[PDB]
Amino acid sequence: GLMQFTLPVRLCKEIELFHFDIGPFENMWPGIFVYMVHRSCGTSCFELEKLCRFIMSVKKNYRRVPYHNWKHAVTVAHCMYAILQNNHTLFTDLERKGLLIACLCHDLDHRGFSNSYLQKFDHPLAALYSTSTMEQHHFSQTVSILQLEGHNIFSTLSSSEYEQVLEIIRKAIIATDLALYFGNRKQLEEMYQTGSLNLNNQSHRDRVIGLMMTACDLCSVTKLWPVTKLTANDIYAEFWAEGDEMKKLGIQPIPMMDRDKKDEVPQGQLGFYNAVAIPCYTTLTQILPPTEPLLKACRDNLSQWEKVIRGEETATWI
Ligand SMILES: O=C(Nc1nc(CN2CCCCC2)cs1)c1nc(C2CC2)cnc1Nc1cncnc1
Ligand SMILES: [Mg+2]
Ligand SMILES: [Zn+2]
Repeated sequence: GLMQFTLPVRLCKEIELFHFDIGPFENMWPGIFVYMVHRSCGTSCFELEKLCRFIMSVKKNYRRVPYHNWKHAVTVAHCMYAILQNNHTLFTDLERKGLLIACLCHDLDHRGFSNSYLQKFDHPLAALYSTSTMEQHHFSQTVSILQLEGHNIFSTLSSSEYEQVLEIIRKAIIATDLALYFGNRKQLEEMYQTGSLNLNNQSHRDRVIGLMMTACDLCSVTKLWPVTKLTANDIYAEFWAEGDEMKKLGIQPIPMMDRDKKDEVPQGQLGFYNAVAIPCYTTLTQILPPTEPLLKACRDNLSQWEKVIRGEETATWI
């Protein structure tokens, strides 16, 4: 009850910053998460013993893939921590509880393959869930772990608070399907500019939490350049394996996924920053001004990719 998590000084200070990298010591990531829950939520939010058991079953259900792994889960949860700590008074008690858990669980049992690949493969999950295929699976795995004996971290909530928090987690996890992000951001753009955006309107809060989930999910493009560049390598290791799997189904993959087209990566990163990431952090920053550092860091990384194209610097891995 009086048992705080404390980090070394460098981490205690840098964990507050948006561009924090959780480091290469896997055994420290659970304590980093619990530190963030304790400071974001309270030391009373969860029973420590149940939270620790929950965290360790979540870790076990992330696979050893290059990018959609346990390190990504914790990284996405940290970006949510930093957004919540910079916007203290905007979010409900149930939202603080739900959203860190949503981020930790948002890619549970990811196999390193896109929704597209599962549908072309004719995977059974593509018959069970016709849209947002992996994201419905991630939510389903979250509910499974929550129902394991001793894993119910929400056990002290009323029946209606429990339904509400699981509904926050379901929408937050579904929102990480980037297919849904484009229309969500367009609507948030119109709402903000015509001045109809209303944080008391539940359907408005839902849209804003969705955009927060996209922002946290993509946050590897908001790190210092050496982190972003080395993380780009991991996500392309997945993209290229999926492309290989498309060639095995007799389908030419898109270039992003074609390892014979490594030369096209710098230009593909430009399209990704201009079409997805910069617009995401731009609209986030309009709704939640204290999240501006994410936009600034994203613009810094677009500028490094522009330098890569002008040959003023390299990748190696390209
Ligand atoms: O590059 C990415 N996606 C990419 N998408 C393309 C294709 N492009 C998209 C925009 C419009 C034109 C077509 C190229 S790279 C990417 N995607 C995700 C999620 C959407 C799956 C997460 N992180 C990504 N990159 C990254 C870079 N550096 C560090 N960490 C992550
Ligand atoms: Mg995902
Ligand atoms: Zn993710």
